[PDB]
Amino acid sequence: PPGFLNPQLINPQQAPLLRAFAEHIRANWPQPSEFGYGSTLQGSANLFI
Amino acid sequence: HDRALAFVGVLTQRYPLTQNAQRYTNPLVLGAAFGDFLNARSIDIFLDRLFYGPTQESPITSITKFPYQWTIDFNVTADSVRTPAG
Repeated sequence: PPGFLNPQLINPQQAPLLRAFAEHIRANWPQPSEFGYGSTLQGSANLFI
Repeated sequence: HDRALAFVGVLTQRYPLTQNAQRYTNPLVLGAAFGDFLNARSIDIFLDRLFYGPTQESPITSITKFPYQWTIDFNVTADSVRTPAG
């Protein structure tokens, strides 16, 4: 939904809970990260990453 | 005379005059809101949308931003508004 893509499309006075929920999701959903593994003395076997 | 004064009080309890005198009222919303008021029916839903910027949209298109049945006598779709004639 475009409103989910951009929460500003939801009027606060008309749909307060939904607007807050979207902003909550967009603000608190965790950020992915990465880390190494294995040993450089061996092949990697990774395809994309 | 009683209802007129009471309706003024509601309109001024929200939207203090000194911050809103320049704004333009939507005639459609105003008519519906006033009509419900003296029909002894709550009008809170309308007060949120009493104004509109005439340089940016029409009194119709300003309403079609909220395409759903506002109340039993005021139904607005994505392109149209239905209401009994006064």
